[PDB]
Amino acid sequence: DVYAQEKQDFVQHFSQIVRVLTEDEMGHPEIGDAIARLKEVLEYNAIGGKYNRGLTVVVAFRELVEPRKQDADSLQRAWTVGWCVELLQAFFLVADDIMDSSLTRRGQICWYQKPGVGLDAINDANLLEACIYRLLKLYCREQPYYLNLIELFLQSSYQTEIGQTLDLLTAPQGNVDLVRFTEKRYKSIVKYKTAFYSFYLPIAAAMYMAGIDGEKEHANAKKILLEMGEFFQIQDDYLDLFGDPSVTGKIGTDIQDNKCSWLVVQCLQRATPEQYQILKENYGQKEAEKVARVKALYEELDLPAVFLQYEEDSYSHIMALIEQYAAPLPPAVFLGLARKIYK
Amino acid sequence: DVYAQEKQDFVQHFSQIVRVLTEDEMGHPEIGDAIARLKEVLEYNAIGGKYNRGLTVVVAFRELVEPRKQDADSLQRAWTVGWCVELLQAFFLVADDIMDSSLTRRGQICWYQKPGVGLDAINDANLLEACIYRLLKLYCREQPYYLNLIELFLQSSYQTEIGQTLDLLTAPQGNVDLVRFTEKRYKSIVKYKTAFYSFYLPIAAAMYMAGIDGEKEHANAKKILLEMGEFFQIQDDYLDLFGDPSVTGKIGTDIQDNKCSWLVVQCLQRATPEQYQILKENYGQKEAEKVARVKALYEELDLPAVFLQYEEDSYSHIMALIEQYAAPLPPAVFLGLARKIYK
Ligand SMILES: O=C(O)Cc1c(C(=O)O)[nH]c2c(Cl)cc(Cl)cc12
Ligand SMILES: O=C(O)Cc1c(C(=O)O)[nH]c2c(Cl)cc(Cl)cc12
Ligand SMILES: O=C(O)Cc1c(C(=O)O)[nH]c2c(Cl)cc(Cl)cc12
Ligand SMILES: O=C(O)Cc1c(C(=O)O)[nH]c2c(Cl)cc(Cl)cc12
Repeated sequence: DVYAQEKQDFVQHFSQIVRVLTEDEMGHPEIGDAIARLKEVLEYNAIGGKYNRGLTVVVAFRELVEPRKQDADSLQRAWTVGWCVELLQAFFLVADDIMDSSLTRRGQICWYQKPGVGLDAINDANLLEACIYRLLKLYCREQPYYLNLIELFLQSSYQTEIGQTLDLLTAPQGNVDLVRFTEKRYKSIVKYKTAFYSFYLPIAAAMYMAGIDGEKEHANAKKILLEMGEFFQIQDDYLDLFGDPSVTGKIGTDIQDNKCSWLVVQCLQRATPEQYQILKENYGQKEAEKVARVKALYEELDLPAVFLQYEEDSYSHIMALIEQYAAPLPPAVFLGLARKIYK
Repeated sequence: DVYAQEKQDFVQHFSQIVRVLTEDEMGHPEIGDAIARLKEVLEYNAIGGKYNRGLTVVVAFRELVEPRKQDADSLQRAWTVGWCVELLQAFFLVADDIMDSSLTRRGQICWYQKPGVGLDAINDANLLEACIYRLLKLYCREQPYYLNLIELFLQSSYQTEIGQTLDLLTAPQGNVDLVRFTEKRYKSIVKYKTAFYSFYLPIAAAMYMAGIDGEKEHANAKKILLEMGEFFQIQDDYLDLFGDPSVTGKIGTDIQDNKCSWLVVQCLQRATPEQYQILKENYGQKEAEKVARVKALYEELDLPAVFLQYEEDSYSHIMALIEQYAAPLPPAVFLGLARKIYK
């Protein structure tokens, strides 16, 4: 839709992004070799995903700014900020794949898993983060929302990191203590680790660029966006298992990874002492035979029906939030995103 | 001296720092467990060093600001910014110890080497970095140099990271290609990886807080400070081997670590085809028998005498730089630091 058509101008802008970032070496050939490594890090990790978060910034910017103030310069900045979001994303993914010892990402081998990279990816990840601020300075240094965007990107990083800490404490590599897999802990992890930077950040960035720096307007948008983010992750957890790999384009590994999935949280709320024991001896195992056992326990608890019920109640709640907190912003900004998330 | 006496008020301020950072959880008990982990990360990694960089900020601030504008509030901010520098330092050390697989740091076991930590330290390191900006916001949000400090900390991180990339490309874990151990590469690594954040950052921060935001004044201070930083690292490399472990409080491991030391760079410039071969078969080995062989080759090339000559020429050059670029700043600011570095 609005994404598929705008996606072209976005992905194609990457070339200028990479150029602008790897062009400070012109004045300092001494770090040329480092800049070449940086370019390789950018091309490998910032490219290959769906660019939903970055596109949201562009899309939201056009709906929040009058068609006359949408000069080529303003649009170039919108694309850049959208790419900054993707760079923040790349920063998290590269670091996260190392921390949980992942093998692949976006279909390809994890950056750190490439021969000659390994733990050096920790520094590569840090450089991705730094590029964010280099771009903001280069393209928005003179804009009146400059400081607001810097603070937004910083806060988003902190929240994500705080959420990552929480997740690491909740599901320690090895320990399958299902006791900490509570609903309040799950919602808190989703809020900090995913919702803030995935759904609030993009619209907030667009809002600031549109001149909407009101602290109240941001609180209202955030109210709506964090709820959308929570549903998004809950749906993602559901589809991870009960989803169709040919449609989703991915195979479920949440159970095997001992993840604090929404499904496992629900299963723990709707389970008899014996059912619990069944989960403890099958959760976090590679053996498909054990995995199928967990999935079997989920269906029996009618989780797929529970999710269906939650999805309808969730949608209603989002429409109410939009109808109540959208203004003075165009409801479409939120409706467009919602429609995209809810299947 | 000015450090030993001021060091008390600095280290003692840490308690407030930790308190202020782990107090946002009061409004969000949901992340309490994460905040507890953050506190543990701070206490373990930001404490235990010499605090030279952070103290430099405090020391330089008092010499750049009139005794009347040194109210309790201004001094508290100076201490905080000095701690932000230490936090940036902690961020680099934690990440660097993982990347080069170090065992100990500041006498104690490396954070990531502690049971239950491991690669999670990558996120811990990122949180240290984030605390920097949380503190600046909390203490300097209203100050007119707020944006300048944010940009300074960001640029310093980028430079350090770019310098880290260079170092990683120069001495790949395993590859002992002595061909890339050139003087120009060594100086470039020192400049980016160490000098900028170690010697320019601290005084620059003080300068901005004192209202000295002149782009020319910063370029002049940087001119002096990067030269001091280069000598510092060259001296550090020299002492790493020819230093007295009881006085330095550390044992040399540069040769064993295949580091791009200043000594090895000099040895490569003053060596016969046969001497080179001797270095290639003994550099980067744990065997003390091989290490002693390298050290033996250094003395024979009279490197200790070369360093002595360089140290005197270096000192003269620094005094000339100070006499030429210090103004309008108090020469003492630079003289004090220099005296501290040159033994
Ligand atoms: O891109 C992703 O990581 C997941 C994802 C999907 C999706 O998987 O269809 N869709 C998204 C939308 Cl509409 C918005 C945002 Cl902010 C993220 C996503
Ligand atoms: O679990 C992991 O982190 C490693 C891993 C990845 C992957 O990393 O892409 N993919 C997996 C799949 Cl499809 C199935 C199983 Cl049973 C394990 C994995
Ligand atoms: O603290 C360190 O890492 C090394 C170090 C030493 C020293 O080792 O004596 N002295 C320093 C001085 Cl005076 C200034 C700065 Cl900025 C760093 C150092
Ligand atoms: O080289 C390393 O990175 C590990 C290491 C550390 C350390 O990590 O503290 N310290 C060492 C010493 Cl004192 C001697 C040797 Cl032969 C190796 C090491």
